[PDB]
Amino acid sequence: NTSVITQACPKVSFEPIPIHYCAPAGFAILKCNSKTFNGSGPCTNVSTVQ
Amino acid sequence: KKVVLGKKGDTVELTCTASQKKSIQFHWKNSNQIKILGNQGSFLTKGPSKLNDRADSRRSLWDQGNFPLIIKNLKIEDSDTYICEVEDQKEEVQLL
Amino acid sequence: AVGLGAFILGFLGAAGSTMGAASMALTVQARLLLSGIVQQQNNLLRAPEAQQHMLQLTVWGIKQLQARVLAVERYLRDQQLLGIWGCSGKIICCTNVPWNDSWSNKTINEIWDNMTWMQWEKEIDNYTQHIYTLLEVSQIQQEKNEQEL
Amino acid sequence: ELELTQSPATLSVSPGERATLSCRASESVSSDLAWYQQKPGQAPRLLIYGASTRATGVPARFSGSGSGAEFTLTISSLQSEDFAVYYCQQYNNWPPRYTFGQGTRL
Amino acid sequence: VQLLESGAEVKKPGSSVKVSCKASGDTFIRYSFTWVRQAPGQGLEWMGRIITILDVAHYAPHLQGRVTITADKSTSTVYLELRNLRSDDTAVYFCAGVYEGEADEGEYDNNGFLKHWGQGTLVTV
Amino acid sequence: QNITLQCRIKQIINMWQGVGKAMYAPPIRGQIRCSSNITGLLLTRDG
Ligand SMILES: *[C@@H]1O[C@H](CO)[C@@H](O[C@@H]2O[C@H](CO)[C@@H](O[C@@H]3O[C@H](CO)[C@@H](O)[C@H](O[C@H]4O[C@H](CO)[C@@H](O)[C@H](O)[C@@H]4O[C@H]4O[C@H](CO)[C@@H](O)[C@H](O)[C@@H]4O)[C@@H]3O)[C@H](O)[C@H]2NC(C)=O)[C@H](O)[C@H]1NC(C)=O
Ligand SMILES: *[C@@H]1O[C@H](CO)[C@@H](O[C@@H]2O[C@H](CO)[C@@H](O)[C@H](O)[C@H]2NC(C)=O)[C@H](O)[C@H]1NC(C)=O
Ligand SMILES: Cc1ccc(-c2ccc(NC(=O)N3CCC4(CCO4)CC3)cc2)cc1
Ligand SMILES: *[C@@H]1O[C@H](CO)[C@@H](O)[C@H](O)[C@H]1NC(C)=O
Ligand SMILES: *[C@@H]1O[C@H](CO)[C@@H](O)[C@H](O)[C@H]1NC(C)=O
Ligand SMILES: *[C@@H]1O[C@H](CO)[C@@H](O)[C@H](O)[C@H]1NC(C)=O
Repeated sequence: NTSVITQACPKVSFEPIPIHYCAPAGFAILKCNSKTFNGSGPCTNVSTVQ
Repeated sequence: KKVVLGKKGDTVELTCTASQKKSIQFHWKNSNQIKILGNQGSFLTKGPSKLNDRADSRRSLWDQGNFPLIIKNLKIEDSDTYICEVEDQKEEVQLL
Repeated sequence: AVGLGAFILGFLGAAGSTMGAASMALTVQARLLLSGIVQQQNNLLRAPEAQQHMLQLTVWGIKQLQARVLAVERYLRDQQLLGIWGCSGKIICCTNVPWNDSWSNKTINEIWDNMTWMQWEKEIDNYTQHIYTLLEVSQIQQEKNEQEL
Repeated sequence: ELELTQSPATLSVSPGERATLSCRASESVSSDLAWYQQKPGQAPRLLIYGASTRATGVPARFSGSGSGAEFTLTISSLQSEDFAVYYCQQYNNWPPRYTFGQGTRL
Repeated sequence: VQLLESGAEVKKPGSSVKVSCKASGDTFIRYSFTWVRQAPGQGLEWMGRIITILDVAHYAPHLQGRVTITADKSTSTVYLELRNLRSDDTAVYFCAGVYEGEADEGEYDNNGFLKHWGQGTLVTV
Repeated sequence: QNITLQCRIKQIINMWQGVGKAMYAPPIRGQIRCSSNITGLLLTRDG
C-alpha cells in the first residue's frame, strides 16, 4: 500500500543562502584548520568557534 | 552462507538486512568485489558489471531495513556468491 | 569561544600546554591581576543602538548573557558539590587517598612535565570512578574521626 | 463551486457569417480553458485549447481570445457542418475540479 | 491514439457499473485520462481524472463517495466504476485523454485538455 | 571552448528526502538561468 496526498503548487523563488550552525550555551565547536586533512585522524591546528 | 536455488532461467531475490529498521546505505557485490547494486540514501544506483542491467531492488522496503537484490532474466552463469555491505554485517549468500 | 564562560575560557588556552605549565600560567596571571599590573578586557556586545536593527543585538546580547550566567551557576555548583570529597570552595584540593601505581605507574615529574591535561585524563580514564569512590570514602572517615574527639 | 455558462442559449447565425460564442466562469480561468464541438451521435471534439490555440486539424475558421473569467470563441465564415452545440471547459483547479458548461446551440 | 468503449448496461438502483476503455496506437502510460458523463438532454459532466504514471486519481465533489477510476497499466485499459448507483445516473459515459510529452522520462505536463475521445456507452439504472 | 551539456527540466522527481516520488508543476515561461561554482565532485571506484 501507498499513501498519496496532493497540495497546491504556487511556484516560489528558490535561491539557497548560507546557513550556519551555532553551539548552545555550555558548548563550543572545535575546528580543523589544517590545509591538508583527509577527513579523519589527528588535525594538528585546532581553533574554537561558536 | 545462505544458498538460494532457482530454475536457472528465471529470477532470484537475495536479501541483506539491518536491525535498525531504517533505510541506511548498503551495497551488493560479487566474489570479485564488483558492485552490483546499492543505494545512496533514497536513490537506487546500479553497479557497472555483468549485472548492471537485469537487476533491481525494493525501494519501499528500505525503511524496514530490508535491502534485496533482484536479478531478472537469470542465467546459470550468474550462480556466484554475493556479499552484503550493510553496516558491518558482511553476510554472504549464493545464487544457484 | 563563547558559550563556555570566563572560568573556562581563561583556562582553555592551556589545552595545548603541559600540566605543569598550566599551573604556572594560572599562578602568574593571578599575580599580575592582584598587583594591578594587568587588566582584564571585556568581550561583550554593545547592545542595539538603532531600533530598526535591534534584533541583531538583542538576540545575541541575551544569548551571550545566558552563557555567562549558566557558567556562573555551574562554577558555583561544583564548588559546593565537591564538599563530598572535602574539596568545597577550592581549585586545588589535596587529599589522603594514595596514588595507585596500577592506575598509572609513572613519576610525578613525568606526568606534570611531559604531558598535557588532555592526555592525562585519557590514560587514567578507566580508573576515574574507582578514584572518585575512594575520595568519598576518605572524606567520610575523616569526618568520623574528627567527631570522635 | 465552478460553473461555466454561455451568454446565448442558442446562437442564431447563417452560413458565411462569423459566429460569436461567449463563455463566463464563476471562477477565474486565467487562460486554462478549452472549447469543444458536439454534434449528435459524435464525440465532443476539441478545437481550441489554451487561451485560443488551435488543435491540429482544426479549421482556420476557429479562433478566439479572452482573460480572467470571460472568453470568446468565433467561427469565421461559418459552414453548415459547424452548426453544433459548443461547450466551454475550465480545468485550472488543483486538485482537479474541472467542469464543462451548459453549452450553446448553433 | 483511439479510445475504445465497452458495451451498454442496465442496472437497478443500489447496484454498480464498471465501464472499461481500451487505449491504443501509442504507449498507454504517457496518456492522462478522464471520464465525462452526459445524461440525455444535459451538457457534459466531468466525473474524474486519472494519472497513469503515478497511480493517482480525483473525482468531482458529488462522486467522491461513489466513483473509482483505475488504470490497468498492463492492458492499457481504464476503468470507471460507479457505486451506489441511482436512476439519476442514467447517462452516456465516455473516456477521453491527452498525451504527456515524454512522461516516461519524468516530463509529464499535467495536461487538462481532451484530444482523444471514445464513442459513448449507454448505461441505464 | 564552451563544453555544452544537454539538460532537461523535469516534473517527476525521485525525492532525496526519503523513498517516494513527487510531481512538480510544469516549467515557467521566461528565461531561467543560473551561474554556479563547481567546488567539488563525488566520485566512485569499483573492484
Ligand atoms: C549558486 O549561487 C548563484 C548566486 O551566486 C545562484 O544563481 C542565482 O539563481 C537564481 C535562481 O535561478 C536567479 O534568480 C532569478 O533572477 C532573475 C533576475 O532577473 C529574476 O527575474 C528571477 O525571478 C523570477 O523567477 C522566479 C521563479 O524562478 C519568480 O518567483 C519571480 O517572481 C520571477 O518570475 C517572474 O518574472 C520572470 C522574468 O520576467 C518571468 O519569467 C516569470 O514568469 C514571472 O513573471 C529570479 O529571482 C539569480 O539571478 C542567480 N544569481 C546570479 C548572480 O546569477 C545559483 O542558483 C546557485 N546554484 C545552485 C545550484 O543553487
Ligand atoms: C592555525 O589556523 C589559523 C586560522 O587560519 C592560522 O592563523 C591565521 O593566519 C592568517 C595568515 O595566514 C591570518 O591572516 C589570520 O588572521 C590568522 N587567524 C587567526 C585566528 O589567528 C594559524 O597560523 C594556523 N597555525 C598553524 C600552526 O598552522
Ligand atoms: C564566573 C567565574 C568564576 C571563577 C573564575 C576564576 C578565575 C581565575 C582562577 N584562578 C586559578 O584557578 N588559579 C590556580 C591556583 C592558584 C595558584 C595558587 O592559587 C591561583 C590561580 C579561578 C577561578 C572565573 C569566572
Ligand atoms: C592498588 O590496588 C590493589 C588492588 O588491585 C590494592 O591491593 C592496593 O592496596 C592499591 N594501592 C593503592 C595505593 O591504592
Ligand atoms: C563562450 O561563451 C562566451 C559568452 O558567454 C563567448 O563570448 C565565447 O566566444 C564562447 N566561446 C566559444 C568557443 O564559442
Ligand atoms: C565563484 O568564485 C568567485 C571568486 O573566484 C566569486 O567572485 C563568485 O561570486 C563565486 N560564485 C558563486 C556562485 O559562488
